[PDB]
Formats: sequence, structure tokens, C-alpha cells
Amino acid sequence: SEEVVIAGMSGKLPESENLQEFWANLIGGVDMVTDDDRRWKAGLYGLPKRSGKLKDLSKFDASFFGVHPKQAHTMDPQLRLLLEVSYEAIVDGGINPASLRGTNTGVWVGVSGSEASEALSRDPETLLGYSMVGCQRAMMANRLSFFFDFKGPSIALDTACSSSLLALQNAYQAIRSGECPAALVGGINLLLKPNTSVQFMKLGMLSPDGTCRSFDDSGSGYCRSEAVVAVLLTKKSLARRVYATILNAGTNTDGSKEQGVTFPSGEVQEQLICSLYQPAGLAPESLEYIEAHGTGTKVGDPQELNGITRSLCAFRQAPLLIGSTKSNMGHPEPASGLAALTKVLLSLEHGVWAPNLHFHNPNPEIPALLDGRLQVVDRPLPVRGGNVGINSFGFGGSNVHVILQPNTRQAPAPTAHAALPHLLHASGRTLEAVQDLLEQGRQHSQDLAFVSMLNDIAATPTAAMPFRGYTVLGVEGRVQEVQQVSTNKRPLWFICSGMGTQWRGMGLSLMRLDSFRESILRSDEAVKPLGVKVSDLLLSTDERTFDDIVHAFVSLTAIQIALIDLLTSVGLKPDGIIGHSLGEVACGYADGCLSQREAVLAAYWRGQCIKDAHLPPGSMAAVGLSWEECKQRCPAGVVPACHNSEDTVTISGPQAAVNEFVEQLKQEGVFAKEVRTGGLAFHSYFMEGIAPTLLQALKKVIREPRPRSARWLSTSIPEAQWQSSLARTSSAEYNVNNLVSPVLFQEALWHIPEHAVVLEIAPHALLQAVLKRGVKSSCTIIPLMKRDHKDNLEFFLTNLGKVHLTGINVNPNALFPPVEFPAPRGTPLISPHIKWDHSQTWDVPVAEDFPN
Amino acid sequence: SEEVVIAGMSGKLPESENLQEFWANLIGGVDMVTDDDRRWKAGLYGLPKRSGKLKDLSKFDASFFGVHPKQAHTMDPQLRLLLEVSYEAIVDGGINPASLRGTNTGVWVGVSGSEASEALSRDPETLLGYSMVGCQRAMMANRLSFFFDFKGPSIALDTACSSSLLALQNAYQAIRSGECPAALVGGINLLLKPNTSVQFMKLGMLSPDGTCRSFDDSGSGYCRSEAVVAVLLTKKSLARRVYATILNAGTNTDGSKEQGVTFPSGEVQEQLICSLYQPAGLAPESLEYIEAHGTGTKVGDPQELNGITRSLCAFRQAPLLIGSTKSNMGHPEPASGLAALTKVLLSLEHGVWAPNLHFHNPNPEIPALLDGRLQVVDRPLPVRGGNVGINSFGFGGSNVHVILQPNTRQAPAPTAHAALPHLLHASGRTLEAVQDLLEQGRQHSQDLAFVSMLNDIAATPTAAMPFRGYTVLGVEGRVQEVQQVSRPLWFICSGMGTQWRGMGLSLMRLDSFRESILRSDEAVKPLGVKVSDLLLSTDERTFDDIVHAFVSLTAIQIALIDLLTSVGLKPDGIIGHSLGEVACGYADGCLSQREAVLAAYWRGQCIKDAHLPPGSMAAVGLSWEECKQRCPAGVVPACHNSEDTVTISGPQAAVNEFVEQLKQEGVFAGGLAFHSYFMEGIAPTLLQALKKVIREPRPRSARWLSTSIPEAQWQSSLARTSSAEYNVNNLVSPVLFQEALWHIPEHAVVLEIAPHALLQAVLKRGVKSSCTIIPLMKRDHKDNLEFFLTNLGKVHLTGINVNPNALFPPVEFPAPRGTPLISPHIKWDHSQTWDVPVAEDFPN
Repeated sequence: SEEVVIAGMSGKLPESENLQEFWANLIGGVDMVTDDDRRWKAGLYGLPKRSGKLKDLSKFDASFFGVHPKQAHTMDPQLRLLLEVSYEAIVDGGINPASLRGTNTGVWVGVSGSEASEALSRDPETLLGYSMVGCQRAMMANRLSFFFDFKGPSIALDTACSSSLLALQNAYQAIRSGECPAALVGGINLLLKPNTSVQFMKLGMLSPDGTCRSFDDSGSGYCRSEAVVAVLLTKKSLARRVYATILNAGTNTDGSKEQGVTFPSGEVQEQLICSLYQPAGLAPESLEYIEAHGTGTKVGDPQELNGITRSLCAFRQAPLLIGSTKSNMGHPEPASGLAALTKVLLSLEHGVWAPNLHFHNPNPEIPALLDGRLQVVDRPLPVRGGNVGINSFGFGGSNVHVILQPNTRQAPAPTAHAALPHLLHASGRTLEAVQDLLEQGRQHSQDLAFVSMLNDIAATPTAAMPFRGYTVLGVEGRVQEVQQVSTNKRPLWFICSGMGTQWRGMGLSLMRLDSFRESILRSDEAVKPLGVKVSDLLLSTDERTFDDIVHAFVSLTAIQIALIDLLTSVGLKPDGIIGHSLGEVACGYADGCLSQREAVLAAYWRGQCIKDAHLPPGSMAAVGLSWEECKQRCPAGVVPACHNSEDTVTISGPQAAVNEFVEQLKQEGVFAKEVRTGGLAFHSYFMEGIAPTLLQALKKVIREPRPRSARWLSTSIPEAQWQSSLARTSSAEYNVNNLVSPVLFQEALWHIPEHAVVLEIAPHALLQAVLKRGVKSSCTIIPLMKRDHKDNLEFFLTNLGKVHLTGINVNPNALFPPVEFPAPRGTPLISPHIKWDHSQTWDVPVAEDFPN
Repeated sequence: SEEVVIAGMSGKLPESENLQEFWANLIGGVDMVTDDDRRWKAGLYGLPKRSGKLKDLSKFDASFFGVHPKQAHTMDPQLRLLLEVSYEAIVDGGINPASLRGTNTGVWVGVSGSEASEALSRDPETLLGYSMVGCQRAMMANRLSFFFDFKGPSIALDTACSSSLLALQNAYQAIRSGECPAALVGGINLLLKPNTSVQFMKLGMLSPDGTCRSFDDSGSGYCRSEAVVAVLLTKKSLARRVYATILNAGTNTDGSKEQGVTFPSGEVQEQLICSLYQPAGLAPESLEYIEAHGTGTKVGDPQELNGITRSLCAFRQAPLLIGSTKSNMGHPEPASGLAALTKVLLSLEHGVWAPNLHFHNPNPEIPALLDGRLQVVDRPLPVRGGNVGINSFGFGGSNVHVILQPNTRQAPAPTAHAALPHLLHASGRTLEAVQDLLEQGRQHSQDLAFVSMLNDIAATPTAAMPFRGYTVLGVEGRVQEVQQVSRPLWFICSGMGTQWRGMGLSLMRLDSFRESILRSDEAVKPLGVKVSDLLLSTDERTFDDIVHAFVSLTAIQIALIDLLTSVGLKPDGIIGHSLGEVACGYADGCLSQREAVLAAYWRGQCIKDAHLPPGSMAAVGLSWEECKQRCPAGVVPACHNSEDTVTISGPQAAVNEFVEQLKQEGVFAGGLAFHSYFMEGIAPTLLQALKKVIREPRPRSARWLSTSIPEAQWQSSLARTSSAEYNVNNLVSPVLFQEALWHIPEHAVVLEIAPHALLQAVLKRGVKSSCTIIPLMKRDHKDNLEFFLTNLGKVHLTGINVNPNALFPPVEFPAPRGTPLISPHIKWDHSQTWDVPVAEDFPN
């Protein structure tokens, strides 16, 4: 008792480079069996000219999989292709492979041949030991387990034609029982060695026409085909996409039979099917369609379909639809079951059954074809609803049957939170890969499940996926950016900005996000008793509301908090924090020293204690000279107040010297403008008359001071006394000290390391210009809001995408209400849009590499 | 929740044609790795000269397995050997494979190579399609499922070196969960293609010295070896033998590793082990011994043993014994786990751990070897008791661990009545096969569990096993007979003249016989007599009384029929001589035991009450026809025994004097004259008593041929049932015996059911020479239990199955530990010689 779902799929089939191409051929009625000379001179040794073949075996993004070129040239192309296809299958489910690393996830691979092994070991003189590691059959599973870090069972298995569906069944049992949370299941077959086809020809199993005429009177054997298919199974609770739910599955074996080991026993096949329906409480009446093995042999077709008649049709009012993918693409031997499973799920996802080919006259030995109890799908029929069965029977008697319940979940009805703009990330091996995924997102921008899944798979280690991109969906522009990434560790720095960042109706754009709004309404609970509401202050576009120092300090800090809350919701944890002036309050919230209440109220009283105080009329001007040069050329009573950069220093004093010894600068052509402080001289001795009343209110607010982490660098206290006990905590004392001490900003920026990402946390990104000058060129400086930007939600999103571009992972899904998985039916496939770096070309065995 | 046991095993190992030879080499410290040119010129391509190799690959009893010679020459020798070894493994468990036919028994085979496939498909012109059916890897399992008719899962699997122990673990899970009642589990590896060794050499996995120096500082890689091993798993309730109980088992995979895919992760191996002990309520303290993978590589040995140290030694007071079969015989790759499992179970069964070879200086990177937390078994150590662990780790990271609880029934399995002599059957492909099994029985004659198991496996269809044999155990003789077989079964119930003093006192030792006699007592206790008292009495005239004789003969004839039935013998034809026709009715299903015993009573009591004149009978040597003429008056032909022998009946007033007019011319020759006129005065009073006894007459089957009623009136309504009327008619009518024997077909087996086999001489003359006539008791034979047994063996010799185990109290399985192995004594017809791929069949 644990629910098992088919979550993701991918594959390569005859004439079909991915499952989109496979579908196109299926529903299009294209015969994928061909007669060219791809593997060997068609007709050689009197073999059928027709076989189902893959378009290509020579491509493999070796460096992504950690495989050096010498090892790649000696890998079974089965395995090279299965690595890609496996990755494609996992992400198709909307699951980041990283989230399964180290889990007890299993791998089962159905595989019957190792022809590359034979070829690559033919010459003792020149063969490589690596050939074993890349060709021994166990490695078809073990190398997958090695790459993905799956620590559950890792098993290669052969039951001939039933191998891959057996593999599925084994995986299903492992998940059901609780052994495994998930399973990668594979099926592979290649036609490299002609001698192999000769063996089957001499047994009389191959049709001369190279065609599986499933169910037709003129069936005379099967068509050999290739396939590489992979499917991700998970338990229901882990799944995002859900193609179908596995209701039951089992295997039996024909046993002893008078007629020989390769004569299939319809009677035992019947026993298997019977044992999985009524005994498990599942009615044959619930089936809509059964995918038969259907190899088109004189003997097997009647054994199978008659067994189906006795086990299923006999317990039914309605005709049972029946098909076989082998009619479309031939028989890929152990991969038959997964190949067929692919057709079934593709059919279900598009709402229409892909038809059989080659069905002209029913086999007269099969009563149910003649009386309509079985109805062959020879035209595209719509999917009316119901369960689906699948048979795979190996030529040594090993039988498998699985029962699927299709996922029929419909999409939600759209709501107001769906209409907001959304952010979409991608990563990739090539810029094409990223563009292709972003394009696919633009096109299905309203499918919210699809966008969630694509964001989840975008958070990938940067050495693996060196191109990244983002797009903002649901906005007038075409907002998109894509670039190559530095393999560097990129550390994350929060910068909380000070005064001068206020504006009319700031953050009203971001109240559409629930996490932002809830942070503002929580900031309201702190300052309601004191007669003010931050939401009312934001809403008010009375244009002088933020001239009041209390209105500004409280609103800036409450927003800085809401942004921090967003950044956190999205998974951004800072490596360093730095505050400028009033920013040191928000910094405390970011660091874990201050609760939201403590920070908002520290902002209130910091402003209210200035409002109530008689300080002498003072003013500040930024001036164009160094910190050191400001010591000398200042008069008395004017002091260096903010060390912004080595060019820009704010000074503070009374007008009694500030205006007149600003002109002794600006007559010598030096930069210098007054700043709108609301009439005060901050970060100077002049504020020291606030200390007693502020220190009292803040001791009633910051109950028990908590330590400041190493991550938080003070700008109030110079580096030499970071060890001091004033510095140790964010106390009432630290805060008061900030307000009277200078702002030692460039001093903290000297400590930001190479290749860092720096986020300016503030309702307008005032300090961008300073940060660029003040921190290393190798760093990337990112704003988060602009003043009077038409849409700040868009601006925030675009910049949050810019963080994804650096290499740092970001989950924008958390900004919006959670999507209810399982995803609805018909959510677009992801596997076909996964693009690899296929610039290299690897060796492939040829017919001449085998004996003759 | 379902208990899983290892029930049976067999195999072929380097230098070891069966597990007896393997054990001999193990405990004897023989290095089974060799350097001859068996597979390829030793040294070729710079390969090690040493590899572990099987003695032979060319033998396969093809016709037993239904394989035509063209298919056999193109079978992977892996599969040919695994078919034999699998059969050997199933019967080693004391299980007749027939009893698993049609069950949902599973097959899992660990296998990594199909070098025969490459060889046999090298030439398109001349290759056979059969090569696929005999070499594709799925067939290593599917052909087993096909031969044994196992309808559970049939899976061939590859995880490289861990494949066979993985296979065991998969089978274990299937039985545990209820999917399968039993599982055949296999492991196979051959060294046919040199190129394969070259690949391993270039990876740096093979030691140049061709030696697995498990745990030793001088380890430099592994020795490639061959093996073909098979083990039968069952749920506890099906098992006869129980080597061990699987307490837990699991697999994990190393996953990602900086050092590469073939660097083993001790840390992940440790995680596997940890997950199977404390979490399942099993203490590392309970382990006695751990069978390490132990391939003797610079890297792997420390990873493994250190992982063992952290997961197990750390939770222990005592040192943990450790070994590796690879030191003894090299590394047989996917078959490593089952090969090692074999050593462990053999050690447990002989009470001593086979030591490692090649262990001289501990690897210094393995702290626990230096501080004694791990103790390598480098000398034979006694088995002190405790659980056993087994590691098998494949070179691609796939790890398996199993925990075993050895069977601790040391004492024999409880039963009644062990001191009695016992009967042992065997069947075989050759006379050697039969002799070998019988010899093994003589030698362990007191091991009752062993004898039960060997009898169970002896019931095999005669076309499959054309030689048969038996031996009687626990008797002064050397009673043993063996022959080839090409047969319908006839019961003959005999009449009067078979009585004797203390008859059937020998057979009262058998519970089924005694219970039949005590049930015959319940019928005639109300009438004042006890059959058991009459038998016990060796007052030597007790059976002169007609009631005492009739009741005792018939009660015994019934007890014998009961024995024959308990043993599985159902008759194809039945024939009675005179009073025998009562017993015949019981055998046919017409008469209950009560009805038959009481019909015997009143038949005798009604004659006793009529008080008749002295009459007598003599068998004479002249035909039925000749008896009409040369008889006087008052003497008549009474019993047509053969065309030479006819019994006559009359008064002595002519019988003695007109017997001498014969026996002066050299002619062959309870006081009454039966089957004549003299008895016709009993008809009314007997017919009345028998109508009170046979309530509702039941029909006589076609199988029962009348001797009272001639063939022309078998259709009659007197003949239709065993009525009061049929019985009375028998007593007055002649006995048309030769007339019924004419109907016994060619090649029939004929059992004379009677307390003395009086009619043997007649039956030989009277039925075809092609038939086999068997007695069951003799008069005053020293031991009739012995005599019965010997003759019951003679029936097994004919081709007809017989389960003598039912004659004795049931053996309580599981069998005790140390019950001898059966697998090594199964011998095949290896007169043929099949092709084997050679080095020259592969590219160079």
C-alpha cells in the first residue's frame, strides 16, 4: 500500500529522435521501419531488408556525463543514448535530478544484447580495459546509478522480449513496498551484428517482408527494431506530472509446453491476466484499450488474442479496443514494453489513440476479431475514458502484464493570482537549449503547472549547465536575457539602504504578492497601538506623507523586511550583510538578531525620538573628496558623516559653516550639493541629544539583545572594535550608536570578495552607482525596486532572473500560490525540448567489426 | 511475513565435479586454481597463467532433459551444466521435482557472459537458429522454467559480481511476500574467451599471480574462475532439509564516487549492512562469521573490511570470524555469491569452518586485522554457533548482503518406532547411479530423515529414470537388487490353507496394520472374539477352528490391503480365490471393513452350526477336463487353479483311496469339503445372516473379476453387486481361478495378498511368463516385516511407484543438521560428448 505513478518519460525510436517525433509518426500513420543500409547492406545473408532503426548512434554529450573521450569511444551506444534519455525522462516529470541524488532510488534496465562488447573486445592487442566498463551488461544500469547517485537497486535484466516491462513491474513492486521512493526504468536494443538477425531468421521468427502485421491473417513473423526508452516512476506524493497510476502488474512463465520453448502459451498468458484483475478488485469492464504484444506471428497472435478474449472480453458488455505499436515501428525486443508504454501514454495525453498499421484482413483463428468483441484501432479514435492494459511476452515464456489508470485531472479555472506576471528560468548545455526552453514557456505561459515544472528543473549546478536564461511572462515587453556562466562560487551579499529612498505609493505594485502583503500587514500589527498603519501610508498618494520622518523610517524598514521575506521565500540565504545608516535595522532582521516587531518598532522610535527632540537646525552635503581629505579641509563643527565611496563623502554640521564651507569647495570646482534631511545633521555629534530618550524606548523594544553573526558587517562601528561588546549584539545601544556615529560604508565594501552578487534591498535602488565604484569590478550589483517604475513586480522579477543568470539558484514558484500537483492531463511534454551539446562524434561499431 | 529457507544445493567448482569434492578441497586446503592449458595456452596475450576451471564442460545427459543432439551441440555449456546442477539442487532438498511442476515456483539466475553465443553465431553460413535458444542469456533461466514447469517469474540478471546473491535476494523477497512457494536460484560463469580476461587485465583487476590473497598485504587483484551453482529456496512449511533460514537480505548501489565507477565505496557497503541488522531487530552481536567478498585487491579489501568494522565489529564484545572462498578457488564473478554460500553451508553442515588460503601478513590498512576485532579463519575452526553474514559486491557498485541463521536441530527429528527395519528405493540414469544411492543409504541406514528424503525422490517416471533398485535396512542380510525397466498391477486375494501359528505378529509393529486388526476387533467383539487375541495365541490348534481361521485370514488380508493403499498402490485388476472374494470386495470398494470381517465370521459360524460329515480336499496334477472322468462318485472338481493343478472335494469315503490310484501312477498331490455339494445345506441360514450384515449391496467394478461366477454370466444381476447372495454362491460354486488369470494382460505385476503366499507356484504356471508374481508374507518366516519390505521393493523394481515412508511413523522435518548431502550422489548418463567453444572460435 503506496501509490505508484509514471511521472516522466523520454526515448529514441525508429525514425524518431524524441517522443514528439515518435508521436508525429504514430498518429500520422508513418511506417518507421526502413530498408536503407544503415547497419549492414540490406539483404545481406538473405536477411529481410526492413528493420526499425534509430536515426543516429554517434551523438553523446560526454562531458556532461563525466565521460572522457577515450571512454566515450568505447561505450556501448545503448548506454550513451540511455544516459541522455534517462536525464530527459527525469526532467520530463518536472523533477530536478539533484533532488533524487543520494536517495534509495532504483534502476532497472531491460536489455538483451551487448553487441558493442563483442566488437570492442575483438582484438586483444588494441582493446581497452574501458570497453568492459562501457559495455558489460550490468553497466547499462550501474553507470546510470553512478551518474545520478541513485543508491537503490541497480539491476540489468533479460527475459528477452518482456525485459523492459518486467523491469517496470519490478520497479513498481519496489516503490509499492516502500523500498524505493522512485525508480528509473530503461529498455534498450540495437541492431549492430547481422549474425544475430540470421539466428532469428533461421528460427523462422522474422517475416521476410520485415513487418509486424499485428492481428492480420497475413502475419508471418516480426520485424527487428531498435529503441532506447526510459521512464521515471515515483510514489504519488513526489510526483509533479502524472501520466498514469499503476493499478497492478505481474509476471508469470509459460513453463512446460509440448510444442517447444518458443511456442507461446495463451492459456498461461490468460492465467496471468486473470490473476491481476478480479482478484485485486479491478474489473475487466473498466478497460478501454489493451496494448497487445502483437508481434504478428502465425502462432502467437491467436494465442494472445484468444487469451485476451477468455480473460477480459468474457467479462464485458462493450467491445475492447486493441492495438500494437509493433505494427508502427517493429519489434524492439526487450524494449518492446517501454516502447509500447510510450504510445499508450502519448495517446492518452493527446486524447486520441494512435492506430495500428498493416491491418487488412482479421486473423480467422481469432473469433473475437470476426464478432467485434475485440476492435482493432485501425483509425484514430478519440479517448473515451477507462483503464488501459499492456502485455509483453518474451519468446522464452516470460510474460508480463500491467494495468494503468490514466490521469484525467483537468486544469484549474483561472483566478486573479494567475493573471499576475510570472518569472521563468532555464539552464542548458548550449544557448539554443536555453532559448528553446524559454520559448516553450512563452508559448504556454498560462499553463501554471508547466511553468512550475520548468522552474524546478532550472536549478542545476553551473559546471553541468553552463548557459542560463530567464523570461518574465505576462508583460508588454519581450523581457528575456541569456548568457554563459562562470564556474566560480558566487557569494551573495545583501545591502540594506538608508534614507532618500522613499516615494509616493511605493511597494503598491508588490502587494499583489501574498508574502509581501502579509509582511506589510504584520508590520502594521507592530505600529497600530502607536496610531499608524504602514498599508495606509503606502496607499496614500497624498504626495508629502513621506516627508514625516516617522512615516518614512517605518515605511522604508517595513518594506526592506518584506523584500527580505520574498528573497527568503525564494531560497536566497545571504553570505554577507551590510547596512547604510537606517538600513542597519533591516540588516538585523536579515541576520536573525531582530524579530519583525523589534525592527519595525526600532524604526518607529528612532524617528519619533527625533521628532520629539530639540536638536539645532543642521544640514548635510555629499562632497567630492576622500574620507581623509574631509578631515583637513572641514571647518570646526562640520564633520565627515557617511563614507560612501572614496570619491563621495557626506558631511554634517550646522548651516553656520556647511553652506559657506561648501562654497569654498565649489569655487574650486569640487562636487557638492545640499541633501533633504528634513532639517537635520545626522551621523554626527549633533544627534547626541537623542541618545537618552531613544535608548530608553529601544530598551522597552529590544527585550533581550541577540548576537550579530559574522555575516553581518557593521557600518556604525569601525572594524578595530568589531570585537567590542557594543558590537556583539543588536541592542538598544548599537542602534543609538548608529544614529550618532559616522557611516563607515566603503570600509565594509572593501570586505566583499571577488565574483560576488550584491542585492540592494530598498524601495529604490539609490546606492547602485556607489556600489559599482565601491566594490570590485568582478562583482555583479543588482537592484530590486525603482522609484516610480511603471510595474515594480515586473522589475523585481527581472532582477530576480538576473540572479538566476549568475549561477545562484532561485525558486520563483514560492512567490505565487502553490500549484496543486498532480499536473493536469495534457501539460506539454518536456523531454523533447531538452537539447544537448552534440558537437562531438563518437565511434559506433559497424557490421565489419563482427565475424562472417 | 513468511519464513524462507535454503533447502537444497548443488554445484560444479574449480577442480570439483560436485559439492563433496568441493568440500574435500576446501577443508583439505587444496588450491583449486590451476595453470594448465584447458581453455587457452596459459600465458596467451600476457594473461595470468592461473585461473579456477571446471574439470569438464562436454558432458550433458541430453535425452533426460528433452534436448535433441543438434540442440545440445549448440547449447551454452553454462546451461547444460546448470540443468543438471539445478535438478541435483532440487532433489538434494529431498523434494521430488514433480511435486513442483505447475506451481508458481520462480527461477532467478545470476549470469554475466554469453561467450558461447558469440562463438556459435560467428559464421552466418553454417550457424543454427538453435544457437539463440541455447545461448541467449534469458534462456539460462527460461529453459529451466521450461524443463521443470515452473510458472513463477523466470529472470536472468546481471549486476556483475553480485548477480547470484542478488538473485538469491530477489527469490527470498518473492517467497517472503507470498508470490512464490519456492525458487530455484542459479549462478554461472565460464572462461571460454581469452579476450575477456584481457579486458580485465587492462583494467588492472587481475593479479599476475592468478590468486585472490584475501585480506593479505600482498594482494594485487583477483583470479578469474568458473562455477555453476544452484540452490533451492522454499517457504519453511515445504522444506525437508534446511541448511539455513534467511533472516534478512538486501541490495544497494554505491552511486556517485569521485574515484570512479569501479572504486568500491566502503561507506555505502557499510550503509547496506547497517540497514539490515539493528533496524530489523538483529544484533551484530549474534554473528559468528562473515563471508566477505574478499577478492584480494589493494583498494577493495580495505574498503570492505573497514566497512565491516564500522557496521558490525563496533557493536560486538567478541572478535568476528571472517573468510573468503575466493582464496580457495578464485573469483567466479557473478557466481561468487552462490559459490561462497556453498562453502558456508558445507562448513556449517560439517561443524567446521573451511579456512582461507594465502593469508600470511594482514593488510596494514585494515586496523581490525591488527587489533583482533576481525579474526581471519586461517586454520580449521570449530563452529561455535551464531548467525552468518555474506557480502557480494559487483564491480559497478551493486552491493548485496544476506544474513543466515543456521539450522540448529542437531538432534534427530522426533518420530515413533525407529528400531524397525526400513526399505529404501532409488532410481537412476545408470546402474551406477542406483548403486551409489543405495550404498549411501546402507551407510546412513540409521538416519531416518535421510531415508525418507531418498524414498521421496525415487518416485520418478520410468522413461526418465530407466534403472531402479531397493535395499532393506536394519537386517542381517545384504538385501539389494537393481535392474533396468522397460505395467499394470493385479491383486490376488488367496483362500483357505494359508493359516499358521502367530501369523501377522511380525507386521503388528506397523501402526497401519495394527489399527486395521484392532478395527477388525470392533466388528467381532459383540460376537465374543478378538482377532488380536487369536493372532497372539501360539496355542498351536487355534486356527483349526473354522471361525478363528476365516476371520483371521480375512482381517489380515484387509490389513495388507490397507498397507498397500497407504503406500500408494491402487490395483488395476483384482481376483479372489474362494474366501479371498470377501477381501476382494474390500479392495474394490464394495464392502466396508465391518461388512467384510462379519461376512467372514458368519460364513464360518454357519458352517460350524450345521455339524457336517468329515470331508477333505487334495490338489491334483491333471486338467479341469481330465478331473470330470477319472473322479469316482461323490468326489468333484472344486477349484480350477491352473491347467495342471485342480483341487477336488468329497468325503474320505472316496478321496483318500482314489487319490492313491493317482499317486501310485506318480501324479501330483479345517476338516471340510468346500466348493462342492456338501455346503449347499448352509445356503439358507448363511443367506439370512449375510442379509443382516450386507445392508445395501454396492456394484462390483470392472477391475474385479469373479471366480465364483463364470464369465458368460458376469452380466447377470447376481454378479452386479457383492450381496449376501454373491457370497453364499461363492461358497457352494467351484472356484474358476485359471479362467480369471487368462484375463491378466502381458507384463503385469501380480501381488499375492495373504498371510502365506500359497498360490505362487500356481500363478507362475497360470499367468503369462511376461508377468512378475510377488508374494507378501511367508509361513513361519523369521521376520515377515523384512519379507514384506523386500517384496515391496521388488514392486518398485518393476516401474510402479511405492512410497514406503507411509508404513512408518512420519518423520518430523526439518531434518537435522548434518543429514548427508544428496546432490553429489545423483549420477547422469554421460556417455555422449558435446561440443564446447574453444579459444580459436573467437577473434584475435
